Amino acid sequence: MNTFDKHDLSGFVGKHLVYTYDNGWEYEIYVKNENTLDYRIHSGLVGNRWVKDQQAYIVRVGESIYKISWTAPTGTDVSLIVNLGDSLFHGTIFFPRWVMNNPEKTVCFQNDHIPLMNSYRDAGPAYPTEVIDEFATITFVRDCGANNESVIACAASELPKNFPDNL
Amino acid sequence: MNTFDKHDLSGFVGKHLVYTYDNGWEYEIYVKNENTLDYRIHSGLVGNRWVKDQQAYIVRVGESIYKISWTAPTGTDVSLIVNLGDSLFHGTIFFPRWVMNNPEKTVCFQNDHIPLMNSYRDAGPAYPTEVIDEFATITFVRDCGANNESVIACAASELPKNFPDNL
Repeated sequence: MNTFDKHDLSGFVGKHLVYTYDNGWEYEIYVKNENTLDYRIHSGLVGNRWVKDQQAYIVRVGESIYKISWTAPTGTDVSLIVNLGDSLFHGTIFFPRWVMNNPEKTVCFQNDHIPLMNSYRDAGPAYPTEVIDEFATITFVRDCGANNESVIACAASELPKNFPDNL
Repeated sequence: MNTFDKHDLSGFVGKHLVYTYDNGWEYEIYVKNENTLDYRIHSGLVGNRWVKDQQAYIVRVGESIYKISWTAPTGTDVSLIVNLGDSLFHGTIFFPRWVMNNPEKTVCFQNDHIPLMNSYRDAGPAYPTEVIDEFATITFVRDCGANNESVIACAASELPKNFPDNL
C-alpha cells in the first residue's frame, strides 16, 4: 500500500512522451499543465494529425501512475494511462464511425480546423463507436515544464528524420 | 520486462465491488470474465439503471491496478481504474447530450431494451458530450469467481435493506 496525494500532479505535468501502441501506431503527448495537453500523431490510422491546447481531465491513480482523458471536436473520446514507474502505457480511443470510414478527414493541424471537425462530427455517422484499446511502449520521456510552446510546434512530417534522437 | 504480466487478469476477474463517487453517486461492478462485466447503478444521474453482459476491454496497468472500458448501446463511453493495492478508484464517463437531457430514458434493465437505447442514441442529440470524471471510495470488495450469474440479477431498488451486509 502506497500513501500519496492523489490530487498532486507535479510528477506528471511537464512530461513529454513518445510511444508506439501494440497496433503499430506511434503517438506523442506533452502534459502542458494541470488540465491541458498538446499531442502529435506520427503514424497509424490518423498519422500526421496534431493538436495543441486540448482541455483534459488529468488525475493521479497510483504513486507514479497518471490518467488523462478528453473529448475531441471530432466526437472522439480518449482515456490514457501512463505508468511511469513500470514504464507501461495503455490507451483507449473511442472513435466515431465516420472517423473509421475516412480517417484522413481528421488529419490536419486541428487548431486551424475546429469548425471543419465539428461539421464532420455533426454530419456523422457517429455510430457505432469503434473502441481501440491497446498497450504501448514508451520510447522517449523528458520533462519540458509547464506551458512550453516549443515542445509540439509542427506536424510530425516536419520533424527531423531521427526524431527524437535529436533531443 | 515488467515485474508482472500485464496480460494476466487473474487478480481481477471475479471481483465484485461497490463504490461511491465523490459526487455521491453509488455504483457496483462485477468482473464476470476477461471481456465481460455486469454492473448496477444505485444512485445519481441514472440511479437504478443496471446492465448484464456488457462487452468490455479489461487490462492490467500495474501490479494491483486494473482498467475496464466499454461503449454502451446508448452512446455512452466509460473508462474505469480500479487500484486494489491502494484502494483507489477513478471513473470517467462520457455521456451523450440526450442522456444528460433525459437520463431517466436510460433507467431500466438495459438488456430488456437494447433496440430502444439504440433508437434514442441514433435520434440524439449526441453532442455536446458531457464528461463525469471522479474518484470514488470503494466500500465493498469480494471474489465471486467467473461467470457467476447470481452476483448481479436485479435492480438496486430490489436489493435487501442491509446490502451488501447480507453477502
